[PDB]
Formats: sequence, C-alpha cells, structure tokens
Amino acid sequence: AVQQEINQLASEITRIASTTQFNTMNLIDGNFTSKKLQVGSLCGQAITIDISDM
Amino acid sequence: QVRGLNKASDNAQDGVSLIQVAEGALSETHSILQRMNELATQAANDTNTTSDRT
Repeated sequence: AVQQEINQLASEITRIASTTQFNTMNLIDGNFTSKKLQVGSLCGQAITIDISDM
Repeated sequence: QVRGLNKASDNAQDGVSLIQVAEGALSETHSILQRMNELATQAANDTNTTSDRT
C-alpha cells in the first residue's frame, strides 16, 4: 500500500519530466543542453542554458 | 563662358538631384538592414523552436 503511492509518484516525476515544455521544447528530460541565449548586439554573445535529466 | 557656366550649374544640379535619388533609395536599405539585424538577433536565441525561426 506504500508501494502503490511510491510507484504512482515515480511515474509522476517522469510525467513532469517529459510533459513540461516552453514554446513546445522539453525543458527537463535532459535534451535542453548547449541551448544558447543571445544576450547582446553582436555575433555570439551567449549565455548557455543547460539542464540535466529530471 | 556664362552660357557654359549656366549649363555647368544646371548639370551640377542634375548631379545633386540624381544623388538625392540614390541617397534616398539607400535610406530604406538601412531600414531593411536595421530590421534584418533585429530579426537575426531575435532568431539567434535558443528558445525559438524550428517553427519560429522559419
């Protein structure tokens, strides 16, 4: 009866991980690596957004 | 000399009037390139997905 909730919650942490998106890209499956922001007026003034798999 | 200098002056104004057409046509090449820089700056952001950069 604990295991029923510890499985439903482990399925839920993976539901957050594939389901969360911005602009239709997943954020926290770990495919959001090397994703540069461009934060100034010239060719390549980056900040890099990197998230591990959650 | 007077008759020649008057055609010469009228030719320098045909020259100024010509230049003002070119100088005015490039005035919107700037508005188009100022817009293409601003668009290219928006597209250089890795929050845009493929449908946004097309």
